[PDB]
Amino acid sequence: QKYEKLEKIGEGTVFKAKNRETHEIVALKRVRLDDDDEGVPSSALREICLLKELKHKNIVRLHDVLHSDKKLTLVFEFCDQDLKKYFDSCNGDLDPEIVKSFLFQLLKGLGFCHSRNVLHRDLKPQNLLINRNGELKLADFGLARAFGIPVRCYSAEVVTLWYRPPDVLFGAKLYSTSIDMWSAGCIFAELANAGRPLFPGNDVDDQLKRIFRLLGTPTEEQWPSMTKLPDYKPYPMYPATTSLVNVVPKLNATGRDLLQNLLKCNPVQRISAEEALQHPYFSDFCP
Amino acid sequence: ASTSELLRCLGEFLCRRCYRLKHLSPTDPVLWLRSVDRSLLLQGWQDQGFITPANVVFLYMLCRDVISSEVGSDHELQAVLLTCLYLSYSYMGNEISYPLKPFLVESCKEAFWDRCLSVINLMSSKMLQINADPHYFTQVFSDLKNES
Ligand SMILES: OCc1ccn(-c2ccc(Nc3cc4nc(OC5CCNCC5)ccc4cn3)c(F)c2)n1
Ligand SMILES: [Cl-]
Ligand SMILES: [Cl-]
Ligand SMILES: [Cl-]
Ligand SMILES: [Cl-]
Ligand SMILES: [Cl-]
Ligand SMILES: [Cl-]
Ligand SMILES: [Cl-]
Repeated sequence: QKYEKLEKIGEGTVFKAKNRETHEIVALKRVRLDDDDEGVPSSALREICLLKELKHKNIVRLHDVLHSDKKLTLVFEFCDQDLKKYFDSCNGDLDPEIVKSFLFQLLKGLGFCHSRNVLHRDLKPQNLLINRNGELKLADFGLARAFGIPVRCYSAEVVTLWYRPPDVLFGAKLYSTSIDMWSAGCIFAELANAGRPLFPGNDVDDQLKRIFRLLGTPTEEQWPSMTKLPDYKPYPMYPATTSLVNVVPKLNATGRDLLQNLLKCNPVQRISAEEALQHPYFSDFCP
Repeated sequence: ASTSELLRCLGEFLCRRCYRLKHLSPTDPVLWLRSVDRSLLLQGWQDQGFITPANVVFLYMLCRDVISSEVGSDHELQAVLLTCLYLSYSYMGNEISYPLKPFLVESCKEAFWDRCLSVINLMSSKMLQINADPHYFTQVFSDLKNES
């Protein structure tokens, strides 16, 4: 009644819509409440609770929530596309300044989430919204959670396999903001090459081999707790000497240093969003 | 610190808050909550029980701001308590999602969903603060203990 649908964006199902009163363009996420597959509403209520408390220009803005028919409608700001479509539209080929702008905005949004005690836990190109003016927003807080109350464990079933860090692949019970910084590193590698996933494993074993094959297998010195993790098993010792130059050809030495700080296997050694924003990659004086 | 102790403290708190409910037992809220957690586990929606000391403190934080002194029937108390419990599972639970069925005791589903959105509008800031601010968590935990 309040909104006219213009077209389906994808799948809840998402629609481009117009406010019937104001005529502003928005994105509507419709969530069915008369569950066929029980559970969907639960994730939508968590997303609403978190986005109510996360108002930042680099986090998708929830304007309103409507309850009509047997459905919940989440009213979001409208964005032109996601990073997946953006890669398809430019042959996966980004200008180095767009690489830098997109990572900068992702880190600002992520930095804001972490400072508010929220883990995103689902960073991937489909969840990064892109506007024609070059704005980037972090979207989809369906797997996000508040942290701070000490607990036995979180779920180890978080992040799609290709964006999941080695501590979580080894079945770590607890993780910090470090989980999202690994995913941010994976996305940086996509921006800085041809928009293809850096570590496209078929399963947990293949995922760990692809990571260690590029970065080197962490030593007992680098990661003393590694061998004690619940699903630890011995991996081959791949050398730490393998060049990153051809894996991220859009990046100079400065960009490669920031990528290595994001892709630290030991979660305690991973750079924070706040530290990453202070990296010389983002200075006015960067080559 | 015991789950049993804090659940008792919650039950005693609800009997004192809801002064119109002359035949409410302080064991009734504990029975309603234990029943939901048991059902979700046995039906395989979760691998472990949700009800822990920290999650009872979180539930109590919701209950004390949401539940009216003027609740008119034990049924209405159960409906509002299970709405706060559903939101606790949704915000703090380790599984991605939880089904509606165990939390629904009303014939009007529309009223359940309206209450979800009302509680979120009131409580979403404190739901994050009790995580972000360990001093606030300790304050709420102390308050629950002092309800006995
Ligand atoms: O041509 C085919 C194609 C491929 C991609 N696009 C496309 C992508 C995004 C937008 N705009 C948009 C999307 C939104 N999505 C939201 O939530 C979803 C996020 C991902 N996980 C599921 C929940 C929230 C708010 C949103 C605001 N704007 C678009 F217009 C087209 N089109
Ligand atoms: Cl609007
Ligand atoms: Cl911009
Ligand atoms: Cl979203
Ligand atoms: Cl090893
Ligand atoms: Cl092997
Ligand atoms: Cl490493
Ligand atoms: Cl009565």
